[PDB]
Amino acid sequence: ETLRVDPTNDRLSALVEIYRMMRPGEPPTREAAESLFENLFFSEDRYDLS
Amino acid sequence: KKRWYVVQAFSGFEGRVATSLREHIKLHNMEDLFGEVMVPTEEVVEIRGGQRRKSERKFFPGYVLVQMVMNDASWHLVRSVPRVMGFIGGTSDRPAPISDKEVDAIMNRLQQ
Amino acid sequence: GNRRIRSVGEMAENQFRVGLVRVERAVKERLSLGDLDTLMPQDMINAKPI
RNA sequence: GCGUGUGGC
DNA sequence: TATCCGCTCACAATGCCACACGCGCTGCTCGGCCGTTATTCGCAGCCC
Repeated sequence: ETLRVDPTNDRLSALVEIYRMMRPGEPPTREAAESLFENLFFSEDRYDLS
Repeated sequence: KKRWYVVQAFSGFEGRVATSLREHIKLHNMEDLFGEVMVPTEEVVEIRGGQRRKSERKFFPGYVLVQMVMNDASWHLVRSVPRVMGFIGGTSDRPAPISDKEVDAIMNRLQQ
Repeated sequence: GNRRIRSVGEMAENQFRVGLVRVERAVKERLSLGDLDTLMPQDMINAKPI
């Protein structure tokens, strides 16, 4: 059900969709979407799990 | 075309915005994509006191704007720098520049 | 067991990091244009805001 | 003028 | 195209009383003023 309710089924549109979910619009063409998605959780600068 | 796109930054620090943007463009050696940051915003008018002629020569509504060609990556570069309070222009995130009449008008203003 | 205690040292280190991230932004925007044989590493940082 | 901290009915 | 159904936002959180402290510096940016209006002293009505 979680997959069937997902309107996007590829990796590219998923990135821009999650960026639009995070940032107030301003969708990037594989430039800021992937970078922000990797910086918000997978970056040691803005993520400091002790 | 090397369009004259308009943007508004943090007021008061607008000279600091100009130099920060200039240094950022000069670091990424992207001179073939971007231009100036409206250095002509220096109206030499002043309050000329007696025996002390210290003149800052700064009088303009601000609005540091950069001559640039519209690109998504370039937009992300110019927003990654600080002082991006408002990227004005009627749009979602991709605006349009202003015609050459206002360019001639601001050139006249610089001439004065 | 799901509730962790943080004493004076942890909060002090957190505030020190909150200051240090700004100090790092400052020294990075200063070193972004600082070239060789210009200054000694004493004026790059700001002791008063930390 | 407010905010913050603390205490009491 | 109507009928509810689901997502989103405004709004509330006693009442009081007592004590204490705390409210940053520097680089752009904007407006704009006469020695005839405002300061100060000489003179006289009125109460003690």
